[PDB]
Amino acid sequence: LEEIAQLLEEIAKLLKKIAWLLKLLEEIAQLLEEIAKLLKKIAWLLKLEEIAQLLEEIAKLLKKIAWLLKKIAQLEEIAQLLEEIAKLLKKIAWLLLEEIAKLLKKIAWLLKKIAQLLGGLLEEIAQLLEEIAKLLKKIAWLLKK
Repeated sequence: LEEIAQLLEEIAKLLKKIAWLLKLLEEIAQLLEEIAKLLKKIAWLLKLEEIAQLLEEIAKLLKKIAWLLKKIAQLEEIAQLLEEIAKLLKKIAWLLLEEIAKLLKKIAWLLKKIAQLLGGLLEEIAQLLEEIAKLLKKIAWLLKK
């Protein structure tokens, strides 16, 4: 309950940093790995078992994005990976807490927009990530209540 909420607020903090770094692809990749580790902890606490499996799949997808970013420092595939994460978030919302489920679907929508922006604007993506961080912070607030 409260533990999972604290791990969500930590992810939001890491997303806000990523948005600021978008203006150092190597540093963002490291943060995405941290977010994946936090997602693994949330999955462990839940178990329940279905949502945990889906969160683990999202963690691996973020790891793939991180390895893709490290390769760029040394895009279209990242977009497809983000769309997969969105489809997984919507699946988690379908299982869930109606208010929290709606905030997840909204996060999935914004995640789809970021994927679209990757096809073409870096400033817009940073704003989208900050909106997602706010929505995650909101979900954590409902968990503590």
